[PDB]
Amino acid sequence: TERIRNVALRSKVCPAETASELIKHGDVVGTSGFTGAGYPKEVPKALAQRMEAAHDRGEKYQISLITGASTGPQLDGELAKANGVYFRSPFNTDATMRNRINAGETEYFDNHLGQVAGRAVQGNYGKFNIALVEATAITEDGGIVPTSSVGNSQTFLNLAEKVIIEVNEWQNPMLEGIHDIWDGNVSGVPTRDIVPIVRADQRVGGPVLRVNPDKIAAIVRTNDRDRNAPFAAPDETAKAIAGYLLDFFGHEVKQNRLPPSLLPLQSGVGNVANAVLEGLKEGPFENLVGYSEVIQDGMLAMLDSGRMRIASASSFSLSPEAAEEINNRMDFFRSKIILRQQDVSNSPGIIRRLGCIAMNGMIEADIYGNVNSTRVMGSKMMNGIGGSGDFARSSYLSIFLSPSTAKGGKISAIVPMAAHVDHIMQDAQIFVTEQGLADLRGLSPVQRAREIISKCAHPDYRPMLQDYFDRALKNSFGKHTPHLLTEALSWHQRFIDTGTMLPS
Amino acid sequence: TERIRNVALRSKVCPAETASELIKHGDVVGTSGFTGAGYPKEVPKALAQRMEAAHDRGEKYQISLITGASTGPQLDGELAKANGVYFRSPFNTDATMRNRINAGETEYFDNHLGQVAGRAVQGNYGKFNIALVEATAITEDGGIVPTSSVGNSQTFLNLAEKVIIEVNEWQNPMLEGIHDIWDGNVSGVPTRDIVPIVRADQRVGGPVLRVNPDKIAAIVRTNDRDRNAPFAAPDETAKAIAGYLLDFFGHEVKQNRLPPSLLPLQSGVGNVANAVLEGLKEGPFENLVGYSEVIQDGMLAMLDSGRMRIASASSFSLSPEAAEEINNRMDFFRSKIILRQQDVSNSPGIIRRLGCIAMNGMIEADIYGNVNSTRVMGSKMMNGIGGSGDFARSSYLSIFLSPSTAKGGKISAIVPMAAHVDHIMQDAQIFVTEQGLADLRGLSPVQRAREIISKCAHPDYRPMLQDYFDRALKNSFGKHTPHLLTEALSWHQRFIDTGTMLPS
Ligand SMILES: CC(C)(COP(=O)(O)OP(=O)(O)OC[C@H]1O[C@@H](n2cnc3c(N)ncnc32)[C@H](O)[C@@H]1OP(=O)(O)O)[C@@H](O)C(=O)NCCC(=O)NCCS
Ligand SMILES: CC(C)(COP(=O)(O)OP(=O)(O)OC[C@H]1O[C@@H](n2cnc3c(N)ncnc32)[C@H](O)[C@@H]1OP(=O)(O)O)[C@@H](O)C(=O)NCCC(=O)NCCS
Ligand SMILES: [Cl-]
Ligand SMILES: [Cl-]
Ligand SMILES: [Cl-]
Ligand SMILES: [Cl-]
Repeated sequence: TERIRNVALRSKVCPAETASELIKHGDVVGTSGFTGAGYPKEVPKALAQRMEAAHDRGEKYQISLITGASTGPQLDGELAKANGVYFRSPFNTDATMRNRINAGETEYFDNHLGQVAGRAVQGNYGKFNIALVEATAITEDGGIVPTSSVGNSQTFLNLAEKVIIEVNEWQNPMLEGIHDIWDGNVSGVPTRDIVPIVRADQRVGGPVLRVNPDKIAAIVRTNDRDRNAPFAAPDETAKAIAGYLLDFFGHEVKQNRLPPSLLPLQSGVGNVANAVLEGLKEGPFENLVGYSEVIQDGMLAMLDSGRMRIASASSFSLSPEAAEEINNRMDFFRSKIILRQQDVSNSPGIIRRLGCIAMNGMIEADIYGNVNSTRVMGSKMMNGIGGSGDFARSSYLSIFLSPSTAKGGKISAIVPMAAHVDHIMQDAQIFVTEQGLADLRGLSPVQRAREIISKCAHPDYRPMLQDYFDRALKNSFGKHTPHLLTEALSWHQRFIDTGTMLPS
Repeated sequence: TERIRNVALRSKVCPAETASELIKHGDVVGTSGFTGAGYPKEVPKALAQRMEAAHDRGEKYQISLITGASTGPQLDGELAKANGVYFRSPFNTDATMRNRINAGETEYFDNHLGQVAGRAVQGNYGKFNIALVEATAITEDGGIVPTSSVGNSQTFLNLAEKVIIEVNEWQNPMLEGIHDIWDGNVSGVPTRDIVPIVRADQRVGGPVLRVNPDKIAAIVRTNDRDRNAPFAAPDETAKAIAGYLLDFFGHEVKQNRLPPSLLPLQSGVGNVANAVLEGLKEGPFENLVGYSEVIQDGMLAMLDSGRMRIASASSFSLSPEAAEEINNRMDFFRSKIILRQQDVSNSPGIIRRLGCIAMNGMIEADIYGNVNSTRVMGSKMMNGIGGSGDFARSSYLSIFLSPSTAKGGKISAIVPMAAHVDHIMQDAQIFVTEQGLADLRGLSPVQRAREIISKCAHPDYRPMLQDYFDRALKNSFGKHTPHLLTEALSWHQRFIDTGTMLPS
């Protein structure tokens, strides 16, 4: 069944190699792609090959690459190998690209995900020369049907001088209808429009990205696969964390601080997230609702079981198994899922209005409950802040969850001072590890420290943490947030020097 | 003429001392008061004396004090002198209260100002025993007309078990009508109402605070002045900063990145703020609009001249001469100013929608442009984060302005690593000192550092900053945000140990 239903736009079909030639050295390129879903695949590959060849000849050939969020080996991977990206934003998870970033070979800034569209329109990244977007189909009307994510695609389409569409036959035609694209002013020139969303399941727009066809310079027929999440079940540590949170949710409900169906939930990806979602699947809270960035295995299962009514997101992040399931039952799931532009899914105005519960991971937290989401030892990028700040600050409740240790016990997730800060004390109310849960609402910093140390820290590290805090209370410059500046970052340096935070 | 226009409530008038007897040890007390304006005065003084008396007899007497933001000598001052406050939130500028906080004698948490009402309703502060609110008048139907600020007063009235009103005849009767109080769900239980503000000059509510008269336990007739702080006359450092900033606005206009009337402006108070307001007054930009936390002297000047068309705020913050000016012309200024609940003035949804330009001060920034607004050496509280987070993250443009040094040259305002972080890199785009202006838009951390070091740091400290940076780039665990953890906080320790950050 022909995917390009606009007859005239079929004349714009050309090979991936020829399309890649439209991209010039120095260009700013905006692409689809979010949580490894719906990023362009073939043009980037071709571009990378031509970039390597050019380099060998002595011709500079790099681009600035702005995405929705993370992509995959075909985009981030290949361009990184070719050393073809001089600047990248706002979120990467490709190892090759991560290495370029951490070597200082590619410049990187991890903007709040919900702000990217607005900053792009304001001109922060420069003029967009190209928008390269993956499509499931093109409608008779010239509408562009997105694939497994929406991300920033509508904005990039608006901004770009020229547009390249990759129509990918690998993607399920039945995705058509699942997306909700608003034509209102969310991220454009002030004064912006009021975004009329008052319920997580409320659609406000249409199923297609809009673009002036005069701007489409090439359409490339492709056939390649998105990246998948791993099929891996939560361990005992994740389950313990999930148990503490579920008990908390229960107590809140019983105290009437949460409705029996809780509030719209924002969850992440990974073992902890999956344990929480697995817990909620069999939990006592009915008619749950999701207002998140991503649809993962967990949320799929609850939508399946009926324990969750609807789920809003910008993207998918599914195991091969889960992907097989949804593709077989797309007509069922399409009625349960809304995929939104990321500047809507991640809108602080909407998140606060709906009263979302934010549940996020972290690298580390200090004893006062400042959170590092990004930079190991304060300098080595992991993934990026992503939407954790959009949600943490705007949510009804901001919860951070993590194993109390990393690297086989050689690193403590609770430290005297975070080597880098992404979420300040004000943006984190609840902490959970396999050791217990710390409820920090209404507490001063010294009060926070007492809860975090006593409830959350691993027994191997707790006495060391208490010792730091007790000595700081005694000798710190001020006593409002006591620190010993000579040792605040010493555990981190000790890891660097010896490979462990534990004394020898 | 009579300020209490509802006859029934006149029966609840009583002496300040007697009213203060309603407040018991351990009570949570919510009061009016924001930037030195509109806080209760006589009841707190009476309370303080009774506390001191109890203490002398070995009897405990302390309260939890929750406010709009800063108060004055009659409130924060007296109670702190009496050691009568066990917990304080969210924002203080009184020097005695500051000492209690930094000595560990008063527990303190500086919540984001826009969030305080919401967290209070969620119960983070506990159950409110008392609301203590200053009024201009009481209307025929028992509405409470606020005075020189709105702050959190409507929310404290809703929550408190008992209410005490201070009717202050020092306050101008023609303040009635200047306030806009909404009965919509801004900070209550989700789902919240949409706050329909699409223009800075838009009113959405009415002129009075509402309260069940059955809750009013006392009314005190008073006559006492707000804290009208002396006008901070711009110095050459401030004039230079304003000069760089205004030059910057000028360039943005000519490149069509701002309209000729700029965008809604949020500014603070003091030296630099005053210099900026004077520059706008003399500047080329017409039809300016203020959407801020406070109205200051310089704003009044533009409203008078017609350079500014409207000013939205939660509070006044005026010198004696400005206070007298508006008092003789309250009818004129009443038409040009809207005072709002602080959960509306500081609403991220609205700030972003309007596209405000945020201009804020700081203690320090590190070379990567993370900002500390609160904690000296990381441990000693100054004032509090206030609304800087509300505005910085939500704004169209986030600007931080400061002298490049402090303590007469002995401290650098630009450092290797900030001792405490209030505003992450993502929340700060422009830095201005008397040395120059750093435009960070679209830059990676390393690129930010190169701009901050060259444009903003003081010549006394630039070489030291550059040497830290150079060696970090060579040795740091990762090269994305290079640091040397052995010396990142060493300048702060040097200051603690020697009284200067410069070496010997
Ligand atoms: C913080 C974050 C990296 C943790 O991921 P996670 O999978 O949930 O946690 P994990 O325990 O599995 O650890 C992930 C990696 O970080 C490393 N890590 C975690 N904590 C660490 C620490 N304190 N020190 C050093 N490394 C650490 C782990 O070693 C692991 O790396 P590895 O693959 O080499 O073993 C992740 O949540 C993230 O990138 N956050 C930012 C984006 C975001 O929050 N978006 C919001 C919704 S998705
Ligand atoms: C950060 C802040 C304290 C700066 O104040 P400012 O008026 O701009 O400039 P100042 O230099 O006069 O700061 C005042 C004090 O901070 C001290 N200070 C400033 N920078 C310092 C530094 N790097 N190290 C140590 N002390 C410093 C000054 O010495 C001064 O001390 P003092 O009160 O004993 O005289 C102030 O902006 C603030 O409290 N910010 C938080 C709230 C806010 O931004 N809300 C939004 C609208 S106001
Ligand atoms: Cl909105
Ligand atoms: Cl709180
Ligand atoms: Cl709103
Ligand atoms: Cl940016």
